Order: sequence, then structure tokens, then C-alpha cells
Amino acid sequence: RKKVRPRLIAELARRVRALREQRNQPRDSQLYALDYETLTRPHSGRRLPVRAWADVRRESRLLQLLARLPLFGLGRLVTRKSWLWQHDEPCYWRLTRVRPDYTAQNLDHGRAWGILTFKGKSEDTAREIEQVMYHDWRLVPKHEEEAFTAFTAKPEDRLNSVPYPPLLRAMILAERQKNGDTSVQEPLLNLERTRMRPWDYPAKQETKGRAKGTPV
Amino acid sequence: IVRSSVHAKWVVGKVIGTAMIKTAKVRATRLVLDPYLLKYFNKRKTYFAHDALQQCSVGDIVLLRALPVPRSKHVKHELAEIIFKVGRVIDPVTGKPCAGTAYLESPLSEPRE
Amino acid sequence: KAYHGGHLTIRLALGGCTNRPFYRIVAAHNKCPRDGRFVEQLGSYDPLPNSHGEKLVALNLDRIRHWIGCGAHLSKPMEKLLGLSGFFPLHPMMITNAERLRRRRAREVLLASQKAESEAKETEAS
Amino acid sequence: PMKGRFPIRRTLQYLGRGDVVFKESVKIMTVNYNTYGELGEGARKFVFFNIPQIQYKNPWVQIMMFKNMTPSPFLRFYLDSGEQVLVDVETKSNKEIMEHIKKILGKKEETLREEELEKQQRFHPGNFGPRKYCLRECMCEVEGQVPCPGLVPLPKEMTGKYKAALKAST
Amino acid sequence: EHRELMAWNRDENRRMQELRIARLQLEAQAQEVQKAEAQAQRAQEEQAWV
RNA sequence: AAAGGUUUGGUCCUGGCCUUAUAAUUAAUUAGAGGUAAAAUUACACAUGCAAACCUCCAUAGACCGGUGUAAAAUCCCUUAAACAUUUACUUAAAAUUUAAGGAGAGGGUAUCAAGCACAUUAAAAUAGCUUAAGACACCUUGCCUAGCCACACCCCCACGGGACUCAGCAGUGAUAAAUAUUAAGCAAUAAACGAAAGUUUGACUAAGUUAUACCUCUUAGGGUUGGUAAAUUUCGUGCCAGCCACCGCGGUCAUACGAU
RNA sequence: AACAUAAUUAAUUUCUAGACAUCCGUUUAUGAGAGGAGAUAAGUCGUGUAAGCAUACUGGAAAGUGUGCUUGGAAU
Ligand code: FES
Ligand SMILES: [K+]
Ligand SMILES: [K+]
Ligand SMILES: [K+]
Ligand SMILES: [K+]
Ligand SMILES: [K+]
Ligand SMILES: [Mg+2]
Ligand SMILES: [Mg+2]
Ligand SMILES: [Mg+2]
Ligand SMILES: [Mg+2]
Ligand SMILES: [Mg+2]
Ligand SMILES: [Mg+2]
Ligand SMILES: [Mg+2]
Ligand SMILES: [Mg+2]
Ligand SMILES: [Mg+2]
Ligand SMILES: [Mg+2]
Ligand SMILES: [Mg+2]
Ligand SMILES: [Mg+2]
Ligand SMILES: [Mg+2]
Ligand SMILES: [Mg+2]
Ligand SMILES: [Mg+2]
Repeated sequence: RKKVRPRLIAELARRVRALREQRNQPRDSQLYALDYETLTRPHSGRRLPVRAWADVRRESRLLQLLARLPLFGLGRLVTRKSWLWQHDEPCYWRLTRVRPDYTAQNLDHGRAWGILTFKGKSEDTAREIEQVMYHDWRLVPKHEEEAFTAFTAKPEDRLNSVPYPPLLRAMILAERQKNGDTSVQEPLLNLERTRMRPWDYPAKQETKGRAKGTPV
Repeated sequence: IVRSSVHAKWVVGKVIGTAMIKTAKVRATRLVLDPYLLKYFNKRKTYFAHDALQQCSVGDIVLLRALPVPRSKHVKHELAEIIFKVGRVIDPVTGKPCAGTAYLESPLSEPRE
Repeated sequence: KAYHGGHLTIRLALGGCTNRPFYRIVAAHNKCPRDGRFVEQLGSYDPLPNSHGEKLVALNLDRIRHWIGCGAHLSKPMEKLLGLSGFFPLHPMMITNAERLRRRRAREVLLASQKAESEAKETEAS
Repeated sequence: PMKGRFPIRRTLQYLGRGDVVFKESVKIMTVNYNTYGELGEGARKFVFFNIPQIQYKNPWVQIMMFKNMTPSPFLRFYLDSGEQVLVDVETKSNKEIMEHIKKILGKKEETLREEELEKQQRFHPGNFGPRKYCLRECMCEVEGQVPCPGLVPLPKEMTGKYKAALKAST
Repeated sequence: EHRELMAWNRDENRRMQELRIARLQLEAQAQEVQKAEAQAQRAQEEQAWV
């Protein structure tokens, strides 16, 4: 070959473009700003879904609650209106760290960390909280913490093993007879190893994407 | 001790040049089938080999071992062995010096020199 | 094409002619075209009844198990096919749709009886 | 008339008659033979008749031949482990040489058969597709299945053109 | 199996080496007799030539 | 190729051209309907409409599908390594998908392109080497490797920047060309995107429209040819004129060769 | 050019800015001017010193002559 030649302009463009992104990174106060008259984000023009309209006017964001508290409410318990309606068992975050967005003129945007207790079961380590910019958060009062966090676990009643599908069960029993294994035991699937979290279980905020800084 | 990527893990060739320092230029030949004629011809390739001791001379048959990491752009082999030295061949079957199709030292004798 | 991102999937590739559909069950990267590059053919589905009135599905159940064990997703039509065969449990929407059809025919039967009763009133009027 | 002596050597059938398929260890086979002499006749015939067959079945093995360098003809194989197998072919017929190398460094019939079957594992007769890869392109070819509309017109009720007309009529 | 075949090969090389030494020995005996006769003719011719 | 016609005064040899077979496009003449397949002058300029959403806010997707053959001897096959903008399992191992560095072998034309001019090794930093008639270097041309792949995405190889500022998505238009499909319907099927989901979206696709370009099934009959090659001519007109031929040739008054019949 | 701020949750800023302005040279064509080789085909006056090859001189320019070579002439 040897007629393939360098592309300096492409190399220059890639680096230069990446540099500009770092310099002009947007802030949470800008990416997640909202115009409540139209329920549309000015930065991108994205109109919120219809099922979120009632709560955007009727509920508060997390750091709106925490900005009014000493130390940004470290140690306080916070729950979500969506959880309160869906799950009878206590669901809340125990706040451990909180990084407000200082640029915001009301310190109403930022990031938070805490220990999750979902449906009465508590995680062992603190991780970043997702959906902090949602209008769904409710601070728990200190005098009501003991009654709110009271939970007694019920014995688990979801089956631990189930039958095999009709065809796959016959193929298992047929192989037994072929190999000389004589038994009338029923093949059983074990569901303990593969049990699914609820769909609304908090997800990993650390591995989540962030929107770009190019305005529409 | 992973081996090289190159296909030629072991190549035999003739030393066609030795003017580079500690490197011997070696010409290997392989047989390639002509598809139209269905006859084999010789395709020759050049291999640079690391001659650490500069013990190679033009015209001697040598065995090269693929280096694990390429020493340079072209030096990707080392001198494993000198199968036949130019003018100084030693018969493999009998072990006696030979000069062409003849024995410089008879195989009946046992000089042990 | 040189795909970046995506996963292997088991899906139906449409073949045949106009008004004559025929499907090839294949394992393919999800970003590939429907009838384009695939990894393995895992069977075939002929959706038109044959002379005996039988819709014919062929499943390479050894290779299907291999690719599900390696992360291959399943398309919803293929999840329905495995449920009818008995290799998978019946899909939730297969059961729901069967219930909807039962509720929809019950209304029709009731309406026909009401119409017959209304027709009976016409018979009474003579 | 095909050029050269023994033009049968330049036919695919002759090249495929070779039975020496070397083990994966074999990497190089040097052939040292003499062009003049009486005890090296089999070696000369081996280069003339057999070397093409060996190369045809072992394309990745380097066969390099040297002439009139030693008093006697011999074969030296270089293996991937670094071992060197010397064979002495003086006073040996070309057929004898082939049988000797087949025994010491040739794959057995059992091993070769297993490789052939493994190669064809992914061809299935039931699979449908182009003629190059499959027996049948479409299920219409199978007997009893609905035939292709191109060859045989479909019933009107099985056609989207007809179904659309009824829906409009409804 | 590889080791056994590589041992059989060395035995074949030794068996053929033994035959080579036997054949070459016979040649030395015959060629020696011919050389002695040829040297005699040279001695006769050389004396005559002198 | 199972061959044939055609150099001569004649025979033989040599040798080119042409005929007979098969297919695609366009054109002349002609033509009913039905089923299917395909749709194609142009990397020239484009009016208008549509082609990417989803969703309890965050995200995910719009990196695909679809289009064109721009550039480049561009590639094929194979090895090693590492990843992914992934998947699914484990909190660590099986895949799909790529990327980078390579090389057993194979890979368009011109040699009136015969030299290239740093194209090498060593690793105290010296040595003077490296490729090349076994085709280097230069130039020219072309998508190939075909279940598909590769390159391109208004132009400046690239795209910070700049410019002459976007249909090479579907349909459609101007110009150009021997070359001429609907400014159409539906997301019911399959595929893709999104969502936990009922579901939503899609000019992908599906079912249609258009066209003797092909095949199939049928029903009307039209088109060409009639010296030889090579199947098949009656009368009359013309008179080296008018015309004809793929090749050999024909026509100057009995033309099976031109025109009508 | 690439520092420093901060630090009893921890983060911020930095993660640069100059310079391509454009070549030398390189290919394709418009093509004054002047020939060359063809096509249409009747003219033009000429044309026995064996022929040809190489070369030289002279011929308004087929040829003639010198020198060597060849028989693809003739020669009892
Ligand atoms: S090719 Fe099978 S339906 Fe047409
Ligand atoms: K001829
Ligand atoms: K002639
Ligand atoms: K481009
Ligand atoms: K649909
Ligand atoms: K006529
Ligand atoms: Mg969600
Ligand atoms: Mg046409
Ligand atoms: Mg595509
Ligand atoms: Mg091009
Ligand atoms: Mg020239
Ligand atoms: Mg354009
Ligand atoms: Mg571009
Ligand atoms: Mg268009
Ligand atoms: Mg576009
Ligand atoms: Mg057309
Ligand atoms: Mg999903
Ligand atoms: Mg007449
Ligand atoms: Mg004719
Ligand atoms: Mg006529
Ligand atoms: Mg002359």
C-alpha cells in the first residue's frame, strides 16, 4: 500500500471538539431547568410526559427539601411519593453526602448519596441517588421517623421451585431413561438464584448517562 | 513465553547478504502451485534475522526462529541454527566432513580430531 | 456493515413471495437487517397450513439452547413459538389475549340471544 | 499434447492421490538429494513424483530442496517443538520413502475422518437458503406445502388484494 | 506414540548406517587391490620412461 | 464448437474477419387478461410533503434500517492482541460485535514507468545499508470478497475552520440522456426503537399502483425473412439509376439478391 | 502553555495558545505554424545494364554510380 496518508485535520478536529466540551460543560441548574407554564425544558425543549404533569406541580424536588435544612439534611430520611403510593412497606434513602449546585440561585439542584432501604430491606453500602431532579420527594419528619421506619418482615410465600415446561420436562425424563437412571422424581426449576427486583427499584446513578450541552 | 503472531515460526533459507550489523538477510523459498499449469514453482521471500555473533556467511543454509517481539520493522527472526556452512558442510548421516558429493574424511576411519 | 453496540438475538427472517410468507429462524446481531447477515439458522416456520392442515415449525433445540446460554435475546414472535411448542412457558400476552377473545365472544353470544329475544318479540307481535 | 515429461503429475487427480498428511508439529521438510549417482535414484524419483503430492496436502509446510551438497540423500523434518527428525533415504525406493514418512510423521486415517465430519457440522439439510449453502431455498419447494405464487396462482381468498376489497365492502 | 516413532526412526538410521559401513568396507578392499596393480604399471612405465 | 462462409488461374498451407448459440439494455413495428419477479441515464441542481421516537421528569434511541458506488489496486485468506458505544451470567466467564498490529499464500493494466532516493541495521549511538527485471518507483483504470462485504453521506481525501451551503431516505420536479414506477395505502404480519407493562412509532417492511424487461397460465396474431453461408418466391417495375448486404456480393433490359405483388 | 485553590460531607479551577498564509513544481487541453500517412480515382510523361541487402555520393528525386556481401539469377 503506502499511499494511505495522514489526516491531520481529522486529528485536530477530534481533540479540539473534545476540549470544548470539557470547557463549556453545562450545570444541573441549566440541564434540568423547567418552565412550569409549558412543562418544557428550555435547554433542550423537551416536553415532559403527560403522566408527570400532576406531580411536577404538586410535588417537590429532593434538593428543594434539603436546601432548607442544616448541613443539607445529612442523616435525614427521604421517601418518594411514587413509592408511598405503590408500596406499603417503608421505602426511603438515608442521606450521607450531598453536593448542591452552587450556581443555582436557590441551591435547588445537585447530587446526593445515601443508603437505600426498599420495601423494608436495607442495603449495606451507600451509593448515589438517582432521579434527584424529579418532583417526587418527601422529607420524613424527625418525630415520625420511628413510626415510618417500623417494619416486620413476613415469611416469603413466593414459590422457590416450579415445574419445567411441558416439552422440556419430557426431554429431561427421556434422557434419564436412556442413561439408565430410573426415578419418578419430578424435574424442578430453582427460582432462588434468579429472582428479579421490582421494576421501580432504584438503579445505579453512577453508570447512568448525562445529557449533552448543545442547546436545541 | 508466548510465541510470535507471524505464520513463519520456523523458516529455512540461504544467507544472501550480511552487510548489516548483527543482521543477516536470508532468502527463503516455498513451493506455490500455479493454478493454470498445476505445477509447483518457487516463491522466494526475504527475512531479516538477528545474528548476535555475526557467525553467518553468504551462501550458508540457516534455520530462523521467530522472535516473540519484533526487534525492528524488518527484524522479526533470529538465527536459530546454521544447517549447512558454505564450503564447510558436515554430513548429517555419517558426521564426516564432505566437499560436495564426496567425503573429505572417509566414514570408515575414526580420526577423532 | 461494521456494527458497534448491539446484542445477538433469535428472530424470524421473512422469506417467500407475495401472499406466500415463509420464515427462517436465525441467530443474528440485532442491528443487522431482517433478511441480511445472520450467525446461525436455528429452524424455520411455515405459517401457511399444508395439505394436511398443519403449520410446520422446525426448531434446532440443541443450538437454540446454546445461544440462549450465551445471552441471545428472543423476539416476541419467537417467544410465542417456543410457548406453543412447550419448550418455554406460555407468554403472558398469549394468555391475556386468549382471555380477551373469550370475553369478546361472550358479548357476541349474549347480543345474539338478545337479538333473538327481540326477534321473539317481533314473533309475538306477528 | 501436454508439455513436459509425465504430464499426469500436473492433474488434480494425481495431486490428490497423495496420502501423507503431516501432523501439526511438522513445519519444514528439507530434501537433500544428488542429481548423479546410483544409490540416490529413489531420492531423485521422490523429488520428481512425490514432492508435489506432499505439498498439495500440506500447503503450510515449507519444502526446500538442496542438490549435490552431501554424499548421500536424506530428509530432515523440523518440528514446532524444536525437534529435528533426520531420515536417510539412500538405497530406498520412492514408494519406500513415502511409507516411512507416513508412519513416523503422518496423520492416521481415524484422525482425518474426524476432522472432515467436524468441518461439516454447520451444514443442515433442513436449513433453507441459497443453493450454494442449502438444498432448498424456500418451503414452497417441499411437497405438500403451499406452492410458490409465481409458479401456481394462489386462491383469491389468500390474497391481500382480495382481503382489502372485502374490508372496504364491509 | 510420537516418542515411539522417533525411536523407531533412529533405529532405522542405525540399521542403514550399519549397511553403509559394510558396503564401503568391501569397496576399500577391492579398490585397494586395484590401486596396487595400477601403481605397479606406473612403476614399470616410469622406469621405462626414465 | 461436431462446425461453417470468405485469399487462388487452380491446389495445398498459413492466417484474420464473419456466420450459426445464449443473454441484457435501447429503438422500429405490433399487442388481451391473469399470477410472479425486477425496476436502473446522470455523486448534476432541487419546489413541496413525509422518512425517529419513546416515556411519571432522568435516561435510552435517532451510530441502526434505508441509499449510492464517491474514493482507492484499492483486497482475499490467516495470525496475535486488546477491547465494545454491547448482551447474558457471575460479581466474575461465555458470547455477539469491533479495533489495532501483523503475514504461509493469492490479488487489474502500462517496462517507451527502470531505477527508487532514506526508502536500512545496530543501540557505547555507530555501520552504509534498504526495495528492484522473481518487476521496486511512477502513472492509469476499476467497487469485490457476493447468505454478504467494503467505501461514501452537499463540496475542500479529513472538517477545528472554510465554501460554490445538502433528497446518493420515500414520492416527485428541473436540466441532461438511446434510457421515463405512485408527489399512493397500512403499521394487521415480520424487523427495529422505547417502556416494567397494557402499548406507541417507523417512506424498514407488508398489501397495492405503474411498465411485454423476464418467467408462468391462457387467449387474439403480429413481426421478420426468402442468392450462398441458412429454412423458404410468383408476376411486374427499375436498368450501375432507385436501392440492397453480417461476410461473399447484387443492380448497365430473361434481377429467385432492389421496389410492389 | 500546563499553575494553583481548597480540604472536620467534599470539591472547584486547570486540562493552553499559537500556525498553515500556501507551495515550489506537476499533468490535460484550446493550437498560430509545418509536415506525415490515408480515402475518393480518371489524369501526368516515362518505364533489355540479373535482382536484392548495407552504405556513400549524385539525381527535382522511380533512379544512376562506387564498395563489400547474399542467391531469393543464369552459368560445361
Ligand atoms: S420462492 Fe417460495 S414462495 Fe416463491
Ligand atoms: K478460416
Ligand atoms: K492468398
Ligand atoms: K468524501
Ligand atoms: K406492525
Ligand atoms: K417481398
Ligand atoms: Mg424508568
Ligand atoms: Mg423501451
Ligand atoms: Mg443496508
Ligand atoms: Mg469511481
Ligand atoms: Mg512512446
Ligand atoms: Mg445531491
Ligand atoms: Mg466528507
Ligand atoms: Mg429520490
Ligand atoms: Mg439526508
Ligand atoms: Mg428502462
Ligand atoms: Mg425491553
Ligand atoms: Mg426484370
Ligand atoms: Mg438476402
Ligand atoms: Mg424482393
Ligand atoms: Mg542501396
